[PDB]
Amino acid sequence: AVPFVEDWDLVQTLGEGAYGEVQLAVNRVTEEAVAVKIVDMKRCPENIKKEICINKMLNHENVVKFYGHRREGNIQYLFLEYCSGGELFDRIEPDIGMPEPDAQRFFHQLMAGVVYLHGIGITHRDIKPENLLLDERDNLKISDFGLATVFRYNNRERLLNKMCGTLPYVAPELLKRREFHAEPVDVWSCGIVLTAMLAGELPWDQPSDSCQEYSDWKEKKTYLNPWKKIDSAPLALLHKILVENPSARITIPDIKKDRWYNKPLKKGAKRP
Ligand SMILES: OCCNc1ncnc2oc(-c3ccccc3)c(-c3ccccc3)c12
Repeated sequence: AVPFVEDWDLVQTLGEGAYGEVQLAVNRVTEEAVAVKIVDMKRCPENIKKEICINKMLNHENVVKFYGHRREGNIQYLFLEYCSGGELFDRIEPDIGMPEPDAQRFFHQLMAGVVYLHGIGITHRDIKPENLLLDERDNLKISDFGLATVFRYNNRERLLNKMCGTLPYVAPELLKRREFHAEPVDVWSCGIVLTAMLAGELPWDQPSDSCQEYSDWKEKKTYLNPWKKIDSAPLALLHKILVENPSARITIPDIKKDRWYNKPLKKGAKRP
């Protein structure tokens, strides 16, 4: 009945990527703010159709909400939850990181999102601080399901063989093996995000034997740059996450049992 409720004003650009651009859209009547992902199909018709498909399945507090999609000619418009706090990346101070209580709360919320995704049989495949967005209250939301896929369907696990993600966040098995389980890969990337949050630096360019920094970690040289700035409790968790063998790697149910994970560190809202 409301005459102008369907109208949305494109106020400002939020960022320009490879697929296209993301714009801030504000409703004409309600003044509700949403983000619109603009992707040129004529300048990928395959990777975007799967992104919409996965987004349709998801409904969680730590996952960027999907409102709908419009197919105006060639351009695909993806209406998503606006996260005003920006990326977790910009909350990480270079070579220092962030306060340990902040990192723990972000990691808690990250695990909550990943648990949900894995429970519905989907893997993100590109977990990194650039893809972890913050809302008005600093709540973490997992974003960008353009590289995501189904790893469990009708209670049968499908092994992955496609190499994707981001090299510094990638698990060693996807560079080493033809086939690999989906879940430990996401777990590994979550560990690299934790390292970044607590040290303000990435441990290695890639998890390979040719990489000196990765070889030092396997040699347990925790006296070196990233690990020496972390602290024993969270480092002990990192020792369990960043395990080369994905079969010996800690699972999320066991991460929730970890000492540092359950260590009281963070207070609530400021007098509220
Ligand atoms: O879901 C992926 C689309 N991206 C977004 N989705 C949903 N909400 C968002 O808020 C942002 C954003 C918010 C505040 C400042 C800057 C960016 C962005 C944003 C857009 C482009 C590149 C990186 C981040 C964003």
